[PDB]
Amino acid sequence: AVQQNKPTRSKRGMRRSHDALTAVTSLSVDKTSGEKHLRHHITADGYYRGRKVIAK
Amino acid sequence: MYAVFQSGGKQHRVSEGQTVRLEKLDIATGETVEFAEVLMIANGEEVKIGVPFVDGGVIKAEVVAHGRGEKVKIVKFRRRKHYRKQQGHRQWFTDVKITGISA
Amino acid sequence: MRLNTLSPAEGSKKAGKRLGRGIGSGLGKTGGRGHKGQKSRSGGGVRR
Amino acid sequence: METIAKHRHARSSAQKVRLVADLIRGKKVSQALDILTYTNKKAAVLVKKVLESAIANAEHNDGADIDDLKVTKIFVDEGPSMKRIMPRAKGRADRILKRTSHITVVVSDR
Amino acid sequence: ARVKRGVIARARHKKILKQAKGYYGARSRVYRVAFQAVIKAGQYAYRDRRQRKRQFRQLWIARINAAARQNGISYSKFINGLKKASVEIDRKILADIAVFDKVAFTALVEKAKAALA
Amino acid sequence: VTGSGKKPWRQKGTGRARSGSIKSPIWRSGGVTFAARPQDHSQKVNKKMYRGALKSILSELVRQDRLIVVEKFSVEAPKTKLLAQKLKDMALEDVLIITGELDENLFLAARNLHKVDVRDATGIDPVSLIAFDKVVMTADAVKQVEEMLA
Amino acid sequence: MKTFTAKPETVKRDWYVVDATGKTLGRLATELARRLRGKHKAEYTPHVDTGDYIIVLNADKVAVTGNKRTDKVYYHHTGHIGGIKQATFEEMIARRPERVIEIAVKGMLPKGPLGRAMFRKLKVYAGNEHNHAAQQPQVLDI
RNA sequence: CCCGGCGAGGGGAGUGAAAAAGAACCUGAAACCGUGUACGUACAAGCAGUGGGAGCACGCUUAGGCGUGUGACUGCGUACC
RNA sequence: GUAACGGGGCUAAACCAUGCACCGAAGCUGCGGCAGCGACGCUUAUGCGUUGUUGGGUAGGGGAGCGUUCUGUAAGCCUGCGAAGGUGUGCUGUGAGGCAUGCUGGAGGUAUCAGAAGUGCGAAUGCUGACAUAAGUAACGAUAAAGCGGGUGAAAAGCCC
Repeated sequence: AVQQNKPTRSKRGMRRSHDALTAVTSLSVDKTSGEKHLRHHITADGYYRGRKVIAK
Repeated sequence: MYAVFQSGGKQHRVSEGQTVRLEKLDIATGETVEFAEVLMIANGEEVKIGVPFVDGGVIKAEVVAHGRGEKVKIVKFRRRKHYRKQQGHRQWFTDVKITGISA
Repeated sequence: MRLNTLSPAEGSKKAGKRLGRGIGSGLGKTGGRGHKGQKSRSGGGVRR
Repeated sequence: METIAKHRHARSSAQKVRLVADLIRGKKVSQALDILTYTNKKAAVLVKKVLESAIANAEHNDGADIDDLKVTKIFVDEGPSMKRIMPRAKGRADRILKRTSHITVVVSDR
Repeated sequence: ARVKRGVIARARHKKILKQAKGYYGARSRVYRVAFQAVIKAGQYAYRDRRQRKRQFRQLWIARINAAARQNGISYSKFINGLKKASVEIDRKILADIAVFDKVAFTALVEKAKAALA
Repeated sequence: VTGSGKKPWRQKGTGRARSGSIKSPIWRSGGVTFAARPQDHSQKVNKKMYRGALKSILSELVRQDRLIVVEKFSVEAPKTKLLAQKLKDMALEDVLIITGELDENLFLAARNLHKVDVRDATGIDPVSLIAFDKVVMTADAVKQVEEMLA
Repeated sequence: MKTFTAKPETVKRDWYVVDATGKTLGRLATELARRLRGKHKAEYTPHVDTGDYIIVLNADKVAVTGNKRTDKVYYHHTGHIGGIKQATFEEMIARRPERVIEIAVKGMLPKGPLGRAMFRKLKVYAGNEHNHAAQQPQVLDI
């Protein structure tokens, strides 16, 4: 549409409060190694349930 | 002990050891302030008196400061009519400190 | 030196209105000319 | 001991960065550094490289230790805009503005 | 003689936005809303000098009333007796002994109550 | 403003300035509404007011003991170091020198001296005469000023 | 300087149980509203609700006196359907039996917010089953 | 010398009187966005101001009921041209 | 949507006959400050003492003051022994304003008083700049679509192969 007036800067901040980037709740490590993870996906070494993935 | 005296047409409460303010006196710092215009000293109870300015009472004081306050502002204004005017005032006073008052 | 101790003759100085400056000033809007009509506006039309 | 890393001319509008800056105020470097690892977004790697630079000069030089580091300040200010003309209705030749941000990370042990 | 125009207004401004500290949003930072806000302020401010006193003066009557009804007399009968009774200037601002240390004020209400006819 | 009469225009009554001409003073820059005109502020000067104001300052020069009247003041030459060593000996500093005779040998002097200056008594300059610490004078100038106020 | 005056930290309240069982709706009501503001006691403050914590012992059987009963039908328009809306006088006593006294003292409190701050001290319950037994309530006669 | 792709940007080390002169460098507002502290926002409402004010930090309160800043709460109250 | 006392409430807390009281405005008045000016006294170039009606005010007239740019005393004199300029606060005046002061600053500044003027923006649906706003809103330009393997590369659904 348009607007009435130029709005206050507290409004602009309430309007963004739910759209803000949300916490990850910590991280994963392997249940069976000291290799770092990406949670419930497969690492660069194929590690989750062994085999091999992502040979870049 | 608390007591009441008249600054003028207004009546004022004050205690012992109290520094209190009123409108400016002629009486200076190196002089004595004293009030015979005491309306009661409220003793242990309400007193039942008719004739005020109790003859068996005084509030002795002294001046402790003569100054001026902060600047207060007065705006007189009427809209769409192009009417705006301003005045200031700081107002004089005297501080007195109360030593007197019998129980 | 005795210069810069001078002053205008007794009562000679009016100073006179500057106009068009502030709104708590007394002078401001219209100029001392009032609302609308030929004499409130800039100089034109009619002879004396 | 305090360190500034800046990146000027970085490829971002400033609102998308201010969403993240206000999240990590007072957060300490390690918790934010995880939060950005488990944010996949390209923006979150963009801030990581400057956040990582902030940590690295603390790990050397004038800093000493980087566990007790905390992100004391985090802010972004208006970079140089490049101007392009947007095709639009009835041949309106209106401006679209291509933003950069001058993004500042400050870390200290304080 | 080129005059600069406005280096005086920079101080008049700073005097208004300083007087408009504590005001909300644009009021503490925009001269235009600051000035309005300032002018309105001093009207209430001079108004409320008198108006507080007329307002408190209601509270004074209502604490004397409560004292009086406990002594089974109404406030208007209690003034109308004290008039009839000899002297006392009195004052409505007097009865702190309404609110606190309520053991007192009785002697004064009881004189006025007696003196009524 | 020359070099263009263009109308920026694009009508009036459409959410913008009346936009009459590109040279009107309020159009940001290039020439302003009341810019300065040549001033030359000199008058007639009224002879009878002038000479009687000079009688007031002239009277004030004896009452403050400022009229020195050095007798037949001159130097051999217009050299600043010979006049200055005279003035230092006579113990005078920062003086209005009045020549009675407009003689070139005093009149072309004093330039090297910071606060010292020479004029002649013929139509004496009244804004000078009310400034400076002292008036040097000769007895020849004093005769011709009483006769100029006559 | 100014005379001293009362402050929010001092307010006593105390607990009162008011027998209403001999009484009438509006002379109960306007007394009730006076105590509930704190205008029965010395306020000496224009902005602190002083007042009592008020237990009504019953008030479920309170006669209004006269025919105003059968025309007190509580008009409201919450957001639906043609007609003005109402509730009988009988609803106010058969269901939420307090409600005849409640939206009678309600209208005696000021505007929106302050009148909510005054109100939160009154309770009536269903009637004659009251639960401030342990506080030992001060009885009060009208 | 540190970080990053050979990048951009900043810091350290070292220069100068000064970099709170770091290359767009003169001292530098206001709009501008953000940090840090205090204290506030979940019985909670309108020109956001005025009057009354718990509470709380700082000021040896010279404790003499105050100053400063904020302020639950609430009586009253309709911007300028 | 009660909504014809303003409402709650009052079938007497109503209303009517008589009569008394209270509250209730910068009104009536007292305290303390003050403006201008009549009378009277001192007795003036300048005022102060007593007494007094007085002081809501636009359009509009008139009087007074300020600062900004500039001259003149200022060819003097103060200056890195910390100038102008910025800025937060305290003080002070009826107000405009002025003054003090920590911060900041690395060269400049000054009255009294008279005199000249491009002489204070917030409005002209005013002109220009820096830069805020609605907004994390809308956009993906004939859907001549694409895949997945490898590679330059630091990184690829779109590139190169």
